[PDB]
Amino acid sequence: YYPFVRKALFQLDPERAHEFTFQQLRRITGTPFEALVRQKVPAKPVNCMGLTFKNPLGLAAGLDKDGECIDALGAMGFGSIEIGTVTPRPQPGNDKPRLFRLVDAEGLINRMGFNNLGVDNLVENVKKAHYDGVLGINIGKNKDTPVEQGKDDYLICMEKIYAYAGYIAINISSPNTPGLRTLQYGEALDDLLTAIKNKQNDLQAMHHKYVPIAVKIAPDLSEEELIQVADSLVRHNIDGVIATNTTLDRSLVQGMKNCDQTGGLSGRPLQLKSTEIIRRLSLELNGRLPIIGVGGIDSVIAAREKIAAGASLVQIYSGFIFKGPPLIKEIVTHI
Amino acid sequence: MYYPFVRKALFQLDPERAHEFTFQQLRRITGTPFEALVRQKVPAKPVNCMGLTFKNPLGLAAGLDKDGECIDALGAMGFGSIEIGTVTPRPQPGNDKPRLFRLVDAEGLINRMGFNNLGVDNLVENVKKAHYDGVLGINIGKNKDTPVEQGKDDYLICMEKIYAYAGYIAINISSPNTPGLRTLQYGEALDDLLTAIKNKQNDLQAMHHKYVPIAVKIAPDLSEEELIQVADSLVRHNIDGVIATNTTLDRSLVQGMKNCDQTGGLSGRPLQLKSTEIIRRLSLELNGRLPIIGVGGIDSVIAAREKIAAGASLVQIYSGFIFKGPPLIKEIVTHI
Ligand SMILES: Cc1cc2nc3c(=O)[nH]c(=O)nc-3n(C[C@H](O)[C@H](O)[C@H](O)COP(=O)(O)O)c2cc1C
Ligand SMILES: CCCCCC/C=C/Cc1[nH]c2ccccc2c(=O)c1C
Ligand SMILES: CCCCCC/C=C/Cc1[nH]c2ccccc2c(=O)c1C
Ligand SMILES: O=C(O)c1cc(=O)[nH]c(=O)[nH]1
Ligand SMILES: O=C(O)c1cc(=O)[nH]c(=O)[nH]1
Repeated sequence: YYPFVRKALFQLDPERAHEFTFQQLRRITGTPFEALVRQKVPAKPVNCMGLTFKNPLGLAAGLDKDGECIDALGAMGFGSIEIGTVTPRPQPGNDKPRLFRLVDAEGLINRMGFNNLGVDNLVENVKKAHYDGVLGINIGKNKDTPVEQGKDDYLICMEKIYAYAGYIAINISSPNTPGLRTLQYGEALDDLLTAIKNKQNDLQAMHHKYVPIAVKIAPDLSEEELIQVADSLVRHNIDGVIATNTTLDRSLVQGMKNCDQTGGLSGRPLQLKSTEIIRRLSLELNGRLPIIGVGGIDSVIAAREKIAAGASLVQIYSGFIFKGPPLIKEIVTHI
Repeated sequence: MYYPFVRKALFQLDPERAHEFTFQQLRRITGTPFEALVRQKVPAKPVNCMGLTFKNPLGLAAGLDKDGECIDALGAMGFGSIEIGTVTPRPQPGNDKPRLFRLVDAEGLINRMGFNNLGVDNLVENVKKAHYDGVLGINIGKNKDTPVEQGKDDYLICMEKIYAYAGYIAINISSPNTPGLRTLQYGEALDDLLTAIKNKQNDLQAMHHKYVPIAVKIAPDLSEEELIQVADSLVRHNIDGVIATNTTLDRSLVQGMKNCDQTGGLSGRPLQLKSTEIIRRLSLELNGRLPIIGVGGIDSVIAAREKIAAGASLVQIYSGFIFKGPPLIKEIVTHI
């Protein structure tokens, strides 16, 4: 029963509880000791972006920033695991405390700031993994890098991970990297997607391997902004879109502790917004490219809601914290 | 006391029997020191709606206590309002068993009860014995054999017998389980029914010297045009509120799941999203002119807040109560 584990883990600070949880998972990942966390789940393959996904449920990015527990996490059922976000150089991200739990809303607020050990380190961890699901590597801009030259940060990363990644996630949706979201808009975006799509072709010829590229978008786009983003992805033949990241919105959590904290809200208070975004995106993309729906998913029905709204795959993070491994099994089994 | 264990035990019984067994025990501990086995202390959150003052914004939706047999016990659990019914003028047995089905992985239900109830006179006798300090809703409908074009008579008969005792009156024209009933939601039929109902209200107010507000409970399967029509009629006829929404014929979210093809109304989590869309569109068309009670897949604080954001002034639960227990009454009332 996870509810008893969660009471205990919740007595610890959000980030401290994470550090502790992963300390443990790191001592067992890729060893027979992952029997402690293994959960059998039905096969439920899905073709998406030219890959076969073991099953439609994925671990959204942010949990295993550095790719330390891929094997252990896969043992829990995930048909895909998105590691990252990594950056070319390591950085510690924003200042603690930067992670807060809205328990009664089953949501999380975070201004982490791309806290990662960098891309070289991630690649070394990924070489130790033996995960038969699809591995996505999420990549981002270094804080100090000027947003005008952010492409350089993304292309460096692509070169080092291309040979080890199932799919690559372009993160331009973090509200905790100053100015980063602007990379979703206008000519900035068009500029970046051309860099990326060019490197991809290069790297395909270099490595003789086909790797899809997916852009992760924020949920706080306007209707016009979303129309422009959808048009852009289609025009640059981006293989997929991850919708969505965390939100600056707070309309559903007023009067709750840590409501006023700065950062991105996730979990149940993002569920509806995230579904709306996907539905409008689906209507715009009209089947021209797949959507990976993440945002507030915390039950079979909610997962299926994102499927009905247009998504070909779903990803979980906050609901994984609040409902634990059992959610993995519910969803894969019944989606 | 811990609900998930209570739930596991009760789910060993078929849904109708689980309910009957539960209600038998509630009835048995009403008026005893074992009434505290269920009493819950919840924060007061007073809201004015339809000219009444609700303890809190959370009501028990109609269907759980069809005959008003457990008002006191259900009230002890913390509901701000209790909607009993649906009742019909004459008693009637409803549709044939099996008629009620759990979708446990969906945290949903399907039902085709067909207004199984002892009749409006039996209920007023129960209501007289009740001691509930919250707002008492009373939900009325058409007897099966009564013709659809004459259905209003059955509603009016009921209003006459319940006016003295109702806190508000709910008009059920949204059951998918009584043939043709949902057609009273359309055109000249809605218009005619609302006229007769509002004129009865006027005669009854004059005869009892008090105004009992009337809310119409609509279905979630209306289209956009039908919903605008429903809004417009409710306003022009000065109906005091709308309760949105009842069960849905939709099954798109429960495909591939045991019982998903059983005929009837789907409720619980697979209805939350649609019930919210309805409320939002209804709210735009009503533009604050009359209040909306929000029922439909509410199973958590955020789900409740989502309905409020969509335009509802109050909310009700049924399925979520079954699946999550009184902890949900407390959670919502506390953080809504
Ligand atoms: C078994 C059952 C019986 C119901 N009976 C009635 C009823 O008699 N009158 C009514 O207006 N609604 C009735 N309903 C609808 C509920 O009041 C409620 O509107 C609906 O289930 C949606 O809310 P929910 O998702 O919380 O269950 C019934 C629902 C169920 C599941
Ligand atoms: C029992 C198997 C462990 C599965 C991992 C789920 C729990 C992780 C610990 C954890 N991480 C977090 C990560 C990010 C934000 C909040 C938390 C948080 O509040 C807790 C308690
Ligand atoms: C905590 C004490 C009372 C709690 C009330 C919640 C349970 C009510 C009994 C009940 N009704 C139902 C009504 C309709 C459909 C299914 C059920 C069902 O499966 C169960 C178990
Ligand atoms: O670490 C972060 O602030 C962050 C990154 C990202 O892509 N999304 C998010 O909600 N937070
Ligand atoms: O008891 C019933 O069949 C019934 C009545 C009603 O008004 N709504 C519903 O979904 N069922």
